Amino acid sequence: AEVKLYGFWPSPFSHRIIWALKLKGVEYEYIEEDLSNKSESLLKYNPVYKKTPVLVHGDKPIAESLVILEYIEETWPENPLLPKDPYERAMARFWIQYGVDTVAALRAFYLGSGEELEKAAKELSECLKILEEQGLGDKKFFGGESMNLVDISYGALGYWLAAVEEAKGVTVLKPSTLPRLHAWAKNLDELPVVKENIPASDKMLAYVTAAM
Repeated sequence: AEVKLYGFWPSPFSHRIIWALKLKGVEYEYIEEDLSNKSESLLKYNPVYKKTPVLVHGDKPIAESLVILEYIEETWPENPLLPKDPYERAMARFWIQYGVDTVAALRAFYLGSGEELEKAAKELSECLKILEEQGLGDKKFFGGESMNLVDISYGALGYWLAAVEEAKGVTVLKPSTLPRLHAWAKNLDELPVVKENIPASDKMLAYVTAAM
């Protein structure tokens, strides 16, 4: 294995990299890290952040899921996950950067209780409406007719958010309020490259339930 991926099973940050590698057809060794007892390999390869995911290519480490994704795209350029046009590439990177705001809104929802949960749900819905209207639009994928790095970055809005929503008893990504984004997430969830490379729904639900 010339490519190694140090990951954490329930983490969308790790799943992102799995999906990219499989869309590129890159053969890799997956190594599961116990975040409570981090291996010497993980600490050696990611001294700055000491966390997963880390991609190691020819014993050279790349940390941070967004940086890893760009590395995969540049290193294996066939089956492109970014477009050719600089402006279109900038729009992909813009919506990936908006993912930082989205992660923050997801976090708040994930940690909310009571009236706080309600508020967090509302703010997450507002965040996703902007993503839907101004990012996805009427396209089947953020990548147009096929997946790009933006689709990969937001894939957790399907399986992962759905598990959090079930645990919380509050659904934010719903068909009546976000019909295009919901259809996008459902289609993505049904793609074999996604469905084969996420945890089973009951394990996913049990994990987010406990970590609450």
